[PDB]
Formats: sequence, C-alpha cells, structure tokens
Amino acid sequence: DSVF
Amino acid sequence: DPREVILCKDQDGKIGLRLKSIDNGIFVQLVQANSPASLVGLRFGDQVLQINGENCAGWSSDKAHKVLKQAFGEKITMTIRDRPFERTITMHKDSTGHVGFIFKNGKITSIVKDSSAARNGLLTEHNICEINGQNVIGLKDSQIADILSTSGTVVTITIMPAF
Amino acid sequence: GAMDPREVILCKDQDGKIGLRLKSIDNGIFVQLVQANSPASLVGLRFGDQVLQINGENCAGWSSDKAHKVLKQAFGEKITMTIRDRPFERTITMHKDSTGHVGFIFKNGKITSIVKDSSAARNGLLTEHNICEINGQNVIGLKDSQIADILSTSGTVVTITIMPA
Repeated sequence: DSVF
Repeated sequence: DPREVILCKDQDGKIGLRLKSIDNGIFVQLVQANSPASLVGLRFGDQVLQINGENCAGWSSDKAHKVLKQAFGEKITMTIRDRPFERTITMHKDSTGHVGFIFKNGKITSIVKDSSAARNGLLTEHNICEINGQNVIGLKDSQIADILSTSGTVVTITIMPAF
Repeated sequence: GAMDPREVILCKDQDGKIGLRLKSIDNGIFVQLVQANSPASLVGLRFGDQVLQINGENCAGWSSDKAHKVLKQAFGEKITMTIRDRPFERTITMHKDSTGHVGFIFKNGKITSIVKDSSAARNGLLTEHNICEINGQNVIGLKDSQIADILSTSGTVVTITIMPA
C-alpha cells in the first residue's frame, strides 16, 4: 500500500 | 504446555477451521467467526499437536482436512500449543500520523527509516495477525489500512513469520 | 516485561573485539555467532537474539556488512545495545525410548524430519528449525556429528531449544  | 480443546461440529458437520502443514506440523490457518473453532478460542497460528489423540506430525494439509471430515461423532478433541510464533509489538504514531511500515497481502514488506516501526524492531515478511485487539486475518488490505489509519496513536500489532 | 528489550553495555577486549557476529534478516539485525568467554557472551547474548539499537541508533534495515562496520568502528569503552531476547524460541522436552532415540533427523544443524510415533512426534517438534541448545548447551557452530554425540550421550530427558530458520 502506501506507508502506515 | 499444550492444552486440550473439545469442539462440537455444527449442523453442517463443520467446525469453521482451515489447517495448514508448516515445518511438518499442523497449524490453524483460518478460524471462521462465531464457529465451533472460535468458541474454544482457536486462533491463526496455533499449532495442533494431536487430533483425537493422533499425532499430526508430518500430516499434509489434505490429510488433516480429511481427518476432520472423517472424525466419528459430533465432538473432536485437539491438543493445542497456543501460537508458538507470536510477537506483539507496540508502536506509536509520530506527530504527523504514521507508525512506519508498508504492507501487502496482509504481510509487512518494508520499514521506514527513523520511524516507530524501526525503533521497535518490526520485521518484514511477517503476517499481520492482530491490531489493537482486532483480528485482521482474512481481511482485505484496504480494511487493514483503514484500521491502521483510524487507530489512536498507540498501535500494537501481533506478527508471525510468513511461512 | 519478558517481551520487552534489555540494555547491555559492552567494552571491547584487549584485542578490540566484543565477540559478536550479526546478520540482517527480515529488515532486522540478529545475533549469528557469539564467541565463548567474550564481552558479548558475558552479557548473555546468544544466537537469534534481535538487536534493536546500537549506541542509540536503530539497526532496522542495516545490511550485514553495515552492522559489521558499525561494530568494528565503534568506540571500545562503551557500546550500548538494546536487545530483544530471541523472538520465536521454542523449548521442547522429549524422552529417549528403549533404543536411545527421541525421533528426529537433522542436517547442518537444522531439523529435517520427524519419526512417526516418536517422542519428537508426540511433542510437536518442527523441521526447518535451527537447533540452538541441547540440555542447555549451545550447539550453534558445531558439526552435525558433534550434535549427534551430544544427543547420543544425553540422559533420557532431552531438552532442545529451537528457532525457525
């Protein structure tokens, strides 16, 4: 995904 | 020390469990909600040492599935070693909102430099099992993402190696 | 608590060594070899321990060569490390049968098969697992024939500490  | 559980099949003859062969043992791989398996507290990553007193050592996933299907009667006994590969790590979002990792297909794939994930030793090629007490096994990435994004500052994650 | 890290402060010995080899695994840094009677052994470090920080700096994502460089270059009189004790460890107690066997095969220090109807089978011994200690004794770095001698000469109760490889 993106960064979490 | 392992523990004994006794499961009662449902109407359809099922217990709401999928098993998987890993390293010549048998592990719980998916536990259905509100199932005979969830009732007795089975979780993803539990190791099944025996089914009805029979050693699971070396059984294929297929054999294990067949044994559950063939079990005489309505109750099935299992001897369980609770999640032998569990690591739970508490991180804290930084002042602008991230804990510092990327994941895909429920698996951590990278760790951001100078992040709380980095500080707290989060590992890649590990499955995300629980976040802040919520089971996320079987969830879509977008659902996992949403849980992470909406979380309070404290983000406690349970991970296991992706075998 | 038990799962939380511990802090060590080490000093390089007269040879400029702490007796430690590290490796990058899954974007962390793990202890791969601890020299006997070294600064590292003397704070209880062992194979499979996870190193979170050295001198306050995160180890996350460091390559094996970078970790080697950091240790080689580190000021000798005070090296701090933040250690997570071997994650994923399992200790299994087995019992020898009338033949002296507990019931497994291993190769290059890693369990490879479990014998049917054996103590190892009953106690859920797993394959693709490194043998770390037998009856408390570190076997990391020993030859298979040496590991075999420890097993063969053991008393009836065989306690093995393992970690997924």
